[PDB]
Amino acid sequence: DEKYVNSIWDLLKNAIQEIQRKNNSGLSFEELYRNAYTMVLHKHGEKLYTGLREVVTEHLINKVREDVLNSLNNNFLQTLNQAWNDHQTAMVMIRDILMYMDRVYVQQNNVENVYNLGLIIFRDQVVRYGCIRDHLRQTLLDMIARERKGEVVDRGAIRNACQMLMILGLEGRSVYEEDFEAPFLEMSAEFFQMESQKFLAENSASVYIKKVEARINEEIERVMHCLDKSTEEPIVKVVERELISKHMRTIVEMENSGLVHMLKNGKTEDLGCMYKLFSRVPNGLKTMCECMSSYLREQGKALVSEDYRQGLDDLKSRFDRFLLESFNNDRLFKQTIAGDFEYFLN
Amino acid sequence: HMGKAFKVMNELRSKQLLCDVMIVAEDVEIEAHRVVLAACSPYFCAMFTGDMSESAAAAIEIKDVDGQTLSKLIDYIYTAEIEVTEENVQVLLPAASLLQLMDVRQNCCDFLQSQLHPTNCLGIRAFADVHTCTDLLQQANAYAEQHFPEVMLGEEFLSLSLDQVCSLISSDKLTVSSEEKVFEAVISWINY
Repeated sequence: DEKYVNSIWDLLKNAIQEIQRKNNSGLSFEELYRNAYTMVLHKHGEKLYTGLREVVTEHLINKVREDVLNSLNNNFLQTLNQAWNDHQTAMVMIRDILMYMDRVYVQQNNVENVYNLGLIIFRDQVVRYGCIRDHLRQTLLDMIARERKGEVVDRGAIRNACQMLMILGLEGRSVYEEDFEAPFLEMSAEFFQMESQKFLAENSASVYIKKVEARINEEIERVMHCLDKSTEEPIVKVVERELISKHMRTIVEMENSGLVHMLKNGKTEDLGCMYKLFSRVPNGLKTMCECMSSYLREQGKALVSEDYRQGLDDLKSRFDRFLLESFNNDRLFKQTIAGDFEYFLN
Repeated sequence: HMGKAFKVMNELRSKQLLCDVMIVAEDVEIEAHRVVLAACSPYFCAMFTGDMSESAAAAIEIKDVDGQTLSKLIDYIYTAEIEVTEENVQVLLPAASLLQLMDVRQNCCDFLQSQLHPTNCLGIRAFADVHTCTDLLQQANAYAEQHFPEVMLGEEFLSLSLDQVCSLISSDKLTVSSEEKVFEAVISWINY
């Protein structure tokens, strides 16, 4: 009727707001669920949904958002996460007493189910409000940068935040992706280039490569310790791009350091490390193969002009030792070797 | 394995062993195990595992369900199967939907659709509409073909209540052999 559903509704509203005050114990579940049930049974489900949305929205806008706004400059993360927790706990019960509408009504009207609606309200009204958003991004990124600079940070907080974003994605990484992962990847890239220049400047090729591997491992550990697992693949892609891929020729051609120097002095371990590293990115093995090809060709051709077969058989032996131990008997390396030989034997 | 586990759970209930809650409807008092009810239903699960007063209550009462029906449904929860006929079906579907046992709701729905007759209609389209079984609404209205009664079109309008005064001609699909239906009805509808 006109006034029946309203008389039920004021009760339901009082109950919901009550649940949001954490005094929920003392509320009769059977009564609330029954009332919601009958209200839906009377085809008033739309009103129930709307009222739900408005009560929840009012709670998150007028209190929670203000709660995390006054907390900006002390325990910001703890406050936000506490708010997230309280919100979840409340929306559990709110879902439970609205369960009948949730299972049946929401489907045919194509509207978000109770809990996911709650997630949407919390996302838009709090985390995405834009003071909270910017300060959150800056907080996490700053903490990560600091941890990269050797300082100790609280990884629990970061983990909780990233998780929260993942949840707010509604069975998706989207909000976690755009609010956190992307600027994280940008920043990380910048920092990585910054370190790469330093290492390339003051080191040899071998220690540089070892440092790239170690870099990868630290970043992976950071992914599993703090961030979401899904961010493992993107960040390593960045590490490999900045440290290895942009610098490939610089790395292989280092004077008294890189590929030709490792061939001359027969460093097998270093060639193994270089091969293993450069097998990660496209054109790496091709880079090694090209530099090597040039070397072997100039040397062999220099040999062809002014016994003979023992020198050649020893060279063949040497490069077969390389190919076997270092280069993992790779087809590309074999083909480029035989190519060099077939070139300068003529 | 689980079948026999339930089979003995039943015995333990009837021997009133390890029963942590009594649920009462009107006449009947049913002892049961909280975890079995919580396992077979989301309603009971949210009730017993909830932070709301019911969970701290050793005894408890649910209404808008008659006693015999409640007994039948707890018996369903334990035995996994149920009996459904035309007498009980319409007190069965809303009561099961309340306690959130959906397989039973589906049972009653299938049973309703199965018996559809030119006269049947009626509650089947109304029930669904009120009980939000949509497949049944679709099935019932797709079942409306050239009925042409004065009498059981009487059935059509009579139990569809007031909102149908809207949806009767709000539906543009209606094409009638005798066009009288708009007038003779209303005064009679106004007579009653």
